[PDB]
Amino acid sequence: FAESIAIYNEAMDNLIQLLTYPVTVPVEPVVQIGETTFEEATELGVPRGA
Amino acid sequence: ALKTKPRWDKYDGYVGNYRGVLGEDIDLDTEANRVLAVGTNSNGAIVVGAGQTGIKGLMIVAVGADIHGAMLDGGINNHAGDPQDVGKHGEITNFQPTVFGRTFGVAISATEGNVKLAVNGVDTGNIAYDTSAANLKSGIVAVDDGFTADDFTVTGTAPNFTIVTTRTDVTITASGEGVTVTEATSVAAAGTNYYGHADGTVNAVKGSDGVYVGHTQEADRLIVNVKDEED
Repeated sequence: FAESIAIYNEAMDNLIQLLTYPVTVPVEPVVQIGETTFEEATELGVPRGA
Repeated sequence: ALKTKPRWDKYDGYVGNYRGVLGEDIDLDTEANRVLAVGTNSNGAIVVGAGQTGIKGLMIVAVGADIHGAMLDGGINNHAGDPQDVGKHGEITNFQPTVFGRTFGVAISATEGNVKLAVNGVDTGNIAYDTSAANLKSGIVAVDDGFTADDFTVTGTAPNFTIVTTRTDVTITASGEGVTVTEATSVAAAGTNYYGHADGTVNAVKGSDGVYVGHTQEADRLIVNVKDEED
């Protein structure tokens, strides 16, 4: 049977080593940050905060 | 030198004196270097006079002039979409009331016959001592000077009328006997309450639309304290 399984084995290895990686950090963050804008200056008044 | 012109003397900028953007171009001959009563339109934008909100502040569009005394056109604080400063709380020095165009009181001394007015020194057709308000308009329009009906307004009753105008370059006077003409005049008066209007003018008279913008102290100054217009 080790001759008949050999091609199935080789195919599973090539897919495993190309599709997979060993985990070393069990949890991963993803974040949503927001943004800022400039405004045009006036002579006397002041801009909005950020 | 020759003239003083209105300026903010105290304006803080953190106490609800606010930046906005203009909704329209400011007229440099008619609205620059004046105290403009302002609101905001249905967008976020400053307008002269009552917008959607009513009067919410005062604005001074400060503009320089060339050595010949004309306004600098290419400014960045006076076109639609330029940013501008509006004050609710502060002081304006070299204060003057704001009025647009020219306005003339006409009154007739004659009780019989006809009288004559001059427009920029050229004489009008004869008008009765009892002409209609419709026939002061028609008389004043009817000379080969190129102004036409489009920039005169007339209102009154036979003894007297007001000839209003949007332009500054037209002057009415008397020229015949039996009629008198006075151009109206505005100058600041000490110890007076000033009032912004839906036109954007600032005057000592509250009519049916006047919204308190401040009080003067000595005539050359205005203490601004806008009683914001409400629904």
